[PDB]
Order: sequence, then structure tokens, then C-alpha cells
Amino acid sequence: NFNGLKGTGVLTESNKKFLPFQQFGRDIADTTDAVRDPQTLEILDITPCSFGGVSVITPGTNTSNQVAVLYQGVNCTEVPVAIHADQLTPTWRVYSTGSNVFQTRAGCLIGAEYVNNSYECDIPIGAGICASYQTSQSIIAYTMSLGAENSVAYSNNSIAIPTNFTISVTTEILPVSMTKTSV
Amino acid sequence: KIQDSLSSTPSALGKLQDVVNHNAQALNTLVKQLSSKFGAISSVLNDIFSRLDPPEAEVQIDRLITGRLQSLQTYVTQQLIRAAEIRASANLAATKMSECVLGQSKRVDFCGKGYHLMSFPQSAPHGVVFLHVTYVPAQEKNFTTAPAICHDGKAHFPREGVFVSNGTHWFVTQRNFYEPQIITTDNTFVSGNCD
Amino acid sequence: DCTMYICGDSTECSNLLLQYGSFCTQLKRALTGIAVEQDKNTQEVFAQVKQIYKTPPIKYFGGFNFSQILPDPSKPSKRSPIEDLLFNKVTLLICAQKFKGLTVLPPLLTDEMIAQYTSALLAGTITSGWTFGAGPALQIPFPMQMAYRFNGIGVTQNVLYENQKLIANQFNSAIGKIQDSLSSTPSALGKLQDVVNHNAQALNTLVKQLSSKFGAISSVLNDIFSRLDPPEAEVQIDRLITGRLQSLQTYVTQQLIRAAEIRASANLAATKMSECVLGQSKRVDFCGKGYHLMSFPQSAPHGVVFLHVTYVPAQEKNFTTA
Ligand SMILES: *[C@@H]1O[C@H](CO)[C@@H](O[C@@H]2O[C@H](CO)[C@@H](O)[C@H](O)[C@H]2NC(C)=O)[C@H](O)[C@H]1NC(C)=O
Ligand SMILES: *[C@@H]1O[C@H](CO)[C@@H](O[C@@H]2O[C@H](CO)[C@@H](O)[C@H](O)[C@H]2NC(C)=O)[C@H](O)[C@H]1NC(C)=O
Ligand SMILES: *[C@@H]1O[C@H](CO)[C@@H](O[C@@H]2O[C@H](CO)[C@@H](O)[C@H](O)[C@H]2NC(C)=O)[C@H](O)[C@H]1NC(C)=O
Ligand SMILES: *[C@@H]1O[C@H](CO)[C@@H](O)[C@H](O)[C@H]1NC(C)=O
Ligand SMILES: *[C@@H]1O[C@H](CO)[C@@H](O)[C@H](O)[C@H]1NC(C)=O
Ligand SMILES: *[C@@H]1O[C@H](CO)[C@@H](O)[C@H](O)[C@H]1NC(C)=O
Ligand SMILES: *[C@@H]1O[C@H](CO)[C@@H](O)[C@H](O)[C@H]1NC(C)=O
Ligand SMILES: *[C@@H]1O[C@H](CO)[C@@H](O)[C@H](O)[C@H]1NC(C)=O
Ligand SMILES: *[C@@H]1O[C@H](CO)[C@@H](O)[C@H](O)[C@H]1NC(C)=O
Repeated sequence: NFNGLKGTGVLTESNKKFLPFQQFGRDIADTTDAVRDPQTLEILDITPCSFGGVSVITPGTNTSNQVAVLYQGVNCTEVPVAIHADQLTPTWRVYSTGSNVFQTRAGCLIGAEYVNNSYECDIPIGAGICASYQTSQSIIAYTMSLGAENSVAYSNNSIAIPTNFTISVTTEILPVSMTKTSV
Repeated sequence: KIQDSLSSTPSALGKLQDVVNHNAQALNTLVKQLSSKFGAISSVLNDIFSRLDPPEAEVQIDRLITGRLQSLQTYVTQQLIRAAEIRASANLAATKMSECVLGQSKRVDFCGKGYHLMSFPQSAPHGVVFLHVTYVPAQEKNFTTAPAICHDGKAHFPREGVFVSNGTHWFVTQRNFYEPQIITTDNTFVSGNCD
Repeated sequence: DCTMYICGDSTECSNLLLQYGSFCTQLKRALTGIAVEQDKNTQEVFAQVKQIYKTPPIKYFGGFNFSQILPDPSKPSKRSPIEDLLFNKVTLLICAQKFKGLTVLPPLLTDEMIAQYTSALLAGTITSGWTFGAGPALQIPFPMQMAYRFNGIGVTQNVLYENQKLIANQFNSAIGKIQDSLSSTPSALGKLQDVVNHNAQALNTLVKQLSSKFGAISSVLNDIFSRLDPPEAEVQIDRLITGRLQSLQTYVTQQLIRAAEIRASANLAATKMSECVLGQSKRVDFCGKGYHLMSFPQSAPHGVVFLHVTYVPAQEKNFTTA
């Protein structure tokens, strides 16, 4: 509430130079981001707190009951500020502290362990990660692969010619019309 | 294997499944929205005319008239956009069934992955299912190749084919099936000198 | 998130939006449908093949020069030289201060794997030709995948072998000129600069309306609850609620119309990387102006750049015909 401004945020310092008469501070999006302290003259800063959503990574409910969780845009070094584990159950605090912690540009998911092997994708995660249910009774979050490497041996006098064929039948499906209605 | 595959994987007819699921959800959300309040007293039109004095009541029912009007306007607008992406696919089906079925198409990866032979339309609920019969090469063999050949000071070129060899003899064959032949004038046309 | 945009950290404002009922769910469900589809749009274009073909370790592709397009290991971001500019001319505070309910989800495919698919399409179109898009990828030189691409024109194969080096030098000089022309022209990446500008313009107009009265007395939520008794607040915060909800419906409805023309252009690029790239097209003025030879796909931020090669007849004469 200092300097006559109500709001929430984090009061830290920055490298600015206020004018001798300037008091507030505003940005392009018209929000407060730099407030000068009335009692002591220095440069402060205001940053937003927490935000982001969650995503319940689950397999089919006929195969498991335990689930993972994903924290979008939250650094793992400051999750319990954005988790606020004082108000949360220790069942919910399993996804707050523990050995299974992972960081990526998409977020900081927890409840799943990274595995070094790479194969096909099952559930997308974000920024190049896929999750799958591999047993036992746990969810892994591996790195998505794109396929194998053929590594064709190019040469100036090498030609490959097929000597046999196969006839295949491919099925493709298209909508033509939706249901008519009137009101 | 086609009959077994559609009756096995349950995502064979997913595309058309979402078409009837979206429309069923759209109507269901529209019906449940008239139970809302929109800041008024209640969703029943009868009680407002009973308890409220008449000129004020007219004010409170202005929420319900424009609240349901915004619900129909939102619903109609979604159907206008959704009919555009179906007509973009109805014109794609009318293009495929007039080219893939009633002729042989040379547009790569349009009528089935590979070289296209025929097609077979089948009728599906609110859609169509094609059966793109295609062609796929199987087994490859290495060979040694040359871009031309000259017999008496003048280069020779394939009429239609690629010159290949297997170590000691040179052959001309087709480009998608191995069948060697003997080099004659019917396969070669002369051009220039081989220097 | 509907709740946080319309109302701030106010507990009583959450119940007022709940009275409207089920309006916010449609907004999130529509927006995911776009966000899932955007990750789908990349898969139909760049992922036409599954086996990631390795680039050849040896240069001198028959006499041509592909240094400008094929990736350079000396770079610290594994990209190609022409692609190197394309990531600098296009521009994109910028993404940090928008956190007022909105967010920018990261794409599933990053700039590295997209740069590998492009490096996989390029490595197959050189040593195999059109086969690698119809079955096992065979192998054939590049001074031949060119002579079987003059055969579709009708100019036959005598034009390439004979007088081979000038066509090598004409292609080498043509790829040298395309680097300079992209640098100077103002609108060279015009079609991709305005795409990232329009989304920047759309979000900025959406966030600038949070400080508007909309017919009320002030745009602050918690302060006007204390300056006014309860009946009036309800008889005024409906205006701010119906103001921002109509202002967020306008943002969503613009995106479905805008996503309906990117999908109209993703399918045009999915049918251009599968006919010009994986073959030779005879559709006139489709794969470059004039008679078509081949194409070379290149990536760009939120887009794709095709590099067509065409054949244009030149000096002409007069003759008497029968
Ligand atoms: C070309 O491939 C087909 C299969 O794709 C071969 O057909 C098989 O031939 C073997 C022995 O001749 C049989 O045991 C199999 O039952 C056949 N399969 C089918 C589906 O009929 C065919 O022989 C190959 N031809 C050549 C010349 O190699
Ligand atoms: C390359 O293929 C040719 C044709 O299939 C082979 O030539 C024949 O070889 C058999 C067995 O050696 C002889 O009985 C025929 O008379 C040959 N045909 C002619 C026209 O001469 C040749 O042997 C193959 N080369 C290799 C190294 O396998
Ligand atoms: C392919 O083109 C590149 C780009 O011009 C050539 O690299 C140049 O090589 C010359 C001398 O070899 C140098 O003076 C230039 O500085 C190089 N350019 C760059 C950007 O480094 C390369 O030599 C060409 N290769 C072939 C086979 O033609
Ligand atoms: C329900 O259980 C069945 C039985 O294994 C299996 O298909 C799956 O676990 C569940 N079904 C779906 C559609 O997920
Ligand atoms: C999270 O914070 C650590 C240090 O606290 C930092 O090294 C890391 O880069 C951060 N993650 C980001 C910015 O994604
Ligand atoms: C497994 O993955 C972790 C995470 O990067 C890595 O530090 C570790 O070296 C990997 N293990 C092996 C054997 O490569
Ligand atoms: C490349 O082509 C030339 C053309 O005659 C040939 O001499 C050379 O052996 C070829 N390179 C390889 C590795 O075969
Ligand atoms: C023969 O063909 C295979 C492709 O199946 C290739 O890997 C191999 O290098 C080829 N060998 C020669 C000697 O051309
Ligand atoms: C060919 O056409 C006429 C011949 O009568 C003449 O203008 C000239 O020779 C030629 N015109 C051209 C090349 O424009």
C-alpha cells in the first residue's frame, strides 16, 4: 500500500534512474511496475506472482489411479511458493517435494521420472517431451523420437532398382455433411 | 484385412465420430444454458410477472431476452464457421471422387500413399470412405550405372529407361521394375560425340 | 482463463460470473481446439516421411553447390546458411508482461526437430529424388535426377549432359543472388512478419481494454466495492462483466476465423511439399512461374519458405511453318 498504491507483487530492486519529481511507474500495457519508496529514495520493482495452470497427466482409468501433474511456467527452484504447501494435504504435497523432479521450458512436471531411452510418442507434454505409461505402476516422461536413420549411401555410379512390387489398400475417411437443424 | 482392421482398431471411424459428437454437444449446451440467471431473478418467466411490479419487471426480463438471444447468436456463429470447414472437405471429396475414382490421378500423395491405381467409394453416416488401391515397390538391388554410352564416336541415350550393369554386361531397363534387355537401336537415339 | 481475465483476485466476483453460467467453458474448449490443431498443422507439412535420412558426409553433388541450403556443422545452432538470415529478418515485455490470465503455450515441436525434418527432406531429395515419397528410398546421382526432370518438360535429355557446366554455373549464380535479394527488400518476409504482428496486435488490444469504464464509474474492481453499497455494485459490475466478456468473445471469434485461413494455407503448403518437392508438377504457375524442375523446402518462424527452380525459354527466332 506504500506511496498510495494498492496491489500485489514482489518488491525487488532494478537498474533505473527516476526523475527527481517522478513518482509512479508504468509500462506499455498500462500497469504499475516501478514505485519509489516515500521514506527512502531508491529504485524498486514489481513482478507478478505465480499464475499458470495445471494439467492432470493420466493414463486410462481402467489401468491406473495414480496420476502425474504439470506446472506450466513455474521454476522448480521456487515451486513451494507457487504450491503453498501449508494449505495443502501431504497427499497433494507428494507433488511438491520429492526426488522425482524435472525441469523444461514447457514447465516443471512432478510425479514422473525422466528416462533416457527414446521411442514413439503417446501423450504430448511440451517443447519436445512425450509421456507414456510403462510398467511397475508408474508414469515416465521420455524424449520424443522422430524415427530411425536410413543413411543412404550416395555415390556417383550407384543405382538401386526394385525387382518386386506390392499392392496395398489404404483407407481414408472424409466428412461430407453435418446434421441439418432449425430453430 | 480391411474388414478386420476397421472392426479392430476403434479409431478407424474417429473422424466421423467427432462430427456427430460436436453437434450433439452443441445442442446439449444450448439447452442447458436457458436454466441460467444472467443476473436476473430466475430462469422461469412466469414468476417475474407475478411478484415484480410491472414496469420494474420489464427491466429484469431484459436480461433473459438478450441472454437467450446471445446464446442463439453464439450457437449460430459456431455453425457458420463449422459449415465452412465441412464445405472445405465436401469440395475435397467431390474433387477426389471425380479424379481418383473416375480416372487415374498423377498428383503425388493425393489418391493414396504410393502410385495410384483405382478407388472404391463407400457410403458412411455423414461422410464417405474411400479405398485407395495403390502400388508399392518391395525389394531393391544395387547396380553400376552410366549416364550414356557411345559405340562409334557418337553418344547414345535411353529412349525411356536407365542404363544399368551388374559387373560385366550393360542393360537398359524400366524405372520401377527390374527387367533387363539387350541394347539395340530401338532403345537408343544418337546425339553429339562422346568427348 | 476466463475467471482471471474478467475478475481479479476477488472472491465475490467469482460468484457473479458463476451466475452467468457455463459461458467460460465454451471459451476454453474453443481455444484448445485451435491449440491442438496448431500442433497438428506442423505434422502434415514437415513430417511427410518417417525415416530421418542422414545427410551425406561428402560434398560435390555432381557439379552443383548446395552449401547455401545444406546444414553447416560449424554453426552453433544446427541450421543452414540461407535459413540463418530468415531467423534474423523476422522479429518477434514482448512475452513476459502478458501474464494477466493469458499465456503463450510452447509448441510441441521446437526449432531443432523442425530443422531436422527439413534437413531430412533435403537429404533425400538430393540422392534419391521422388522415390523416397512412395516406398523404399532408392539411390541415384544428382546429374541424373536432373536429366529425368527435363524429360517431364519435353526438352529431353540432350540439353543437360551437353553444355553441363553452364547449367551448373547458372544454378550456382542463381542461388548466390537469392541471398542478397532477401536481405535488402523491405517486404521479403512480408507474409510472415504481419502474422506475428497481428497476434501481437490482437493481444495488445485485448489487454488494453482492462482499464476502460464500459459505462461504469471506474475500471477498478475491489475499490468500487468499498465506495458503494451492495445493491449498486451489482447494478454496475454487470457492465464491466458484460463488457469484458463481450470483449473476450470478440478476441476468440477473430481467432477461429484467422485459424480457418492458416489451415487453408497449411493445406496449400502440405500439397506443395508433396507435389513440387516429392515430384514434378505439371500444374501451370503452381510450382513456380514457368516450367518446373524441383523445389527445396526451408523453414522460418511460424511459417515455411519454398525455394522453387524453374525453366524459362529465352532468345527466340522466326520461321515458316506447315
Ligand atoms: C514377389 O513378392 C511376392 C510377395 O510379395 C512373392 O510371393 C510369395 O512367393 C513365395 C515363394 O514364391 C510364397 O511362399 C509366398 O506365399 C508368396 N506370397 C504371396 C502373398 O503370394 C513373389 O514370389 C515374389 N516374386 C519374385 C519374382 O521374387
Ligand atoms: C550379369 O547378368 C548377366 C545376365 O543375367 C549374366 O550373364 C549371363 O551369365 C550366365 C551365367 O554366367 C551365362 O550362362 C549367360 O550366357 C550370360 N548371358 C550373356 C548374355 O552372356 C552375368 O553372368 C551377370 N554377371 C554377374 C557377375 O553375375
Ligand atoms: C559453394 O559456395 C560457397 C559459398 O560461396 C563457397 O564457399 C566460398 O569459397 C570461397 C573459396 O573457396 C571463399 O573465398 C568464400 O569465402 C566462401 N564463402 C563462404 C560464405 O564461406 C564454396 O567454395 C562453393 N563450393 C563449390 C564446390 O562450388
Ligand atoms: C477399459 O479397460 C479395457 C480393458 O483392458 C481397456 O480397453 C482400457 O484399459 C479401457 N478402455 C479404454 C477405451 O481406455
Ligand atoms: C530455473 O531456475 C534455475 C536457477 O534457479 C535456472 O538455472 C533455470 O534456467 C531456470 N529455468 C528456466 C529459466 O526455464
Ligand atoms: C540419463 O539422463 C540424465 C538426464 O539428462 C543424464 O544426466 C544422464 O547422463 C543419462 N544417463 C545416461 C547413462 O546417459
Ligand atoms: C564421383 O564421380 C566421378 C566421375 O567419374 C568418379 O570418377 C568417382 O569415382 C566418383 N566418386 C566415387 C566415390 O565413386
Ligand atoms: C547395396 O544396397 C544397400 C541398400 O539396401 C546399401 O546399404 C549398400 O551400401 C549397397 N552396397 C553397394 C556395394 O552398393
Ligand atoms: C518475327 O515476326 C516479324 C516477321 O514478319 C518481324 O516483326 C520480326 O522478324 C520478328 N518479330 C519479333 C521477333 O518480335
